[PDB]
Amino acid sequence: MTKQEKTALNMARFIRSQTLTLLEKLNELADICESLHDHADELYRSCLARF
Amino acid sequence: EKTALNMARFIRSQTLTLLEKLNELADICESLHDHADELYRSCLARF
Amino acid sequence: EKTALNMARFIRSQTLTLLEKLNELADICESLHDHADELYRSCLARF
Amino acid sequence: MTKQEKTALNMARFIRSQTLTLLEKLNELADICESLHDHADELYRSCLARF
Repeated sequence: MTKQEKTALNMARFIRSQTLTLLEKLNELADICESLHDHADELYRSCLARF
Repeated sequence: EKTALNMARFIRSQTLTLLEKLNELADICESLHDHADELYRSCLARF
Repeated sequence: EKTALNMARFIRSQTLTLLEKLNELADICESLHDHADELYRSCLARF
Repeated sequence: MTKQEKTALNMARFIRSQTLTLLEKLNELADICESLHDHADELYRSCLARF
């Protein structure tokens, strides 16, 4: 294993593992976004009922 | 009073746009993951 | 061996695309925030 | 404060507060993305040096 070979390996492994983290973090953003949408919808329908 | 209702509708439609953009980010992320994984395996094979 | 290098270049360019898309999500988020804040204030004023 | 008025208020306040959370969560994703980019760049330059 040359220096460049090992580095390429470290880099690919880290990226493989960090993309799973990013995906999981996206799941969390989607949950917030959906809750924001449901609140926005109740907000709109409350405003419609007012005016 | 007509504008508070136009504002609420606008916020509702922007959250729909958010959702769509997140799904496109997620597609890019899984593609990156799949390529990272392929490259890793074929590196772990050769070295 | 020519394809491991084409793969690495592709992963690098996809992370640049990721960054750009995140900035566009962030623009949408701050806009949503600014409208949410305006609506809140003008509601807290009227009621 | 009518029922619809209060709801509109709750909804707008929650959305105001949740958008700050989303923004902060985006800051975290950007940090991961930049680290992914730096690793991808080292990966590429390591591969160039190899081949």
